[PDB]
Amino acid sequence: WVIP
Amino acid sequence: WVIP
Amino acid sequence: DSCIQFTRHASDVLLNLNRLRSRDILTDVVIVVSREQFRAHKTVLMACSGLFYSIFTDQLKCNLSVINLDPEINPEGFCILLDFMYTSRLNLREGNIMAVMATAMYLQMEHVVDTCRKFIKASE
Amino acid sequence: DSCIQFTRHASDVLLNLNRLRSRDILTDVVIVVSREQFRAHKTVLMACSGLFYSIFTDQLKCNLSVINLDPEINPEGFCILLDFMYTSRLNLREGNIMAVMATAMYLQMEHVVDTCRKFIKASE
Ligand SMILES: N#Cc1c(Cl)ncnc1Nc1ccc2c(c1)CC(=O)N2
Ligand SMILES: N#Cc1c(Cl)ncnc1Nc1ccc2c(c1)CC(=O)N2
Ligand SMILES: [Cl-]
Ligand SMILES: [Cl-]
Ligand SMILES: [Cl-]
Ligand SMILES: [Cl-]
Repeated sequence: WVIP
Repeated sequence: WVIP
Repeated sequence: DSCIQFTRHASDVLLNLNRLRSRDILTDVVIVVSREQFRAHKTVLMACSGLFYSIFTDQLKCNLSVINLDPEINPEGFCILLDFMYTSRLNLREGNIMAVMATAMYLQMEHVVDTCRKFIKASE
Repeated sequence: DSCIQFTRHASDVLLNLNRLRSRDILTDVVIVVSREQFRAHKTVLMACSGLFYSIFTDQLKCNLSVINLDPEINPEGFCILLDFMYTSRLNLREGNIMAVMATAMYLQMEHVVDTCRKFIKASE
């Protein structure tokens, strides 16, 4: 999971 | 396009 | 093999599947979550959820145009997860995390359940 | 928005769509290319090809279960492109490049046409  |  | 790969292809396919959903093009099922209805493509639902994969590989249920979810399922939690299925983006907030996690557990979406557990553990 | 994103989601969706295609699950059209037939999902074809997007948004053609391609279309070229649609991987070879490019032009798959033009220009 990432900060897009 | 890339070499996968 | 000696194939070349187009990095953005999968993302572009999903963007187009979401555009088709927004315009209600070739949607083949309506998911009913208490008073709310959500139109979708069975193949995308199966590709994202262990529960839908089981439902639509069933010889009788594969032919249904309406699927009714358990009455304990929260429509907003379902909406957030349906958006995630079509975009890879999860709108996870303090006010919805419990509903999102409970819905992801029911839908059998392990990666969502995992990030919800991690975000909850960080706040305790 | 304040969304989080699952990097592998789009790739995992496409992998599952390909698994459904391989098992002939919820495929809703057969593409006929001279003596050959290819089963697929209309939504994936539309999401990858300008030609299929046009065909399946047509009020009459959207309901067809069989689509016959132009007799000049090479089945192997079509097979390579159908595999690309479901995997992001293009099996581009000296022996098939002309057929692949001609099929990608007909199917309106601009990124494939682009890499074919580049590979051809490099060999001249
Ligand atoms: N459509 C399809 C499909 C196929 Cl073909 N093969 C394998 N899994 C499929 N989908 C599916 C099954 C289980 C789970 C998910 C997706 C996400 C998750 O957390 N559990
Ligand atoms: N399905 C869908 C779709 C939608 Cl909804 N919106 C916009 N394009 C869509 N698909 C589509 C249209 C034109 C082309 C491609 C795909 C690849 C290419 O080279 N040309
Ligand atoms: Cl029904
Ligand atoms: Cl997931
Ligand atoms: Cl027909
Ligand atoms: Cl393309």
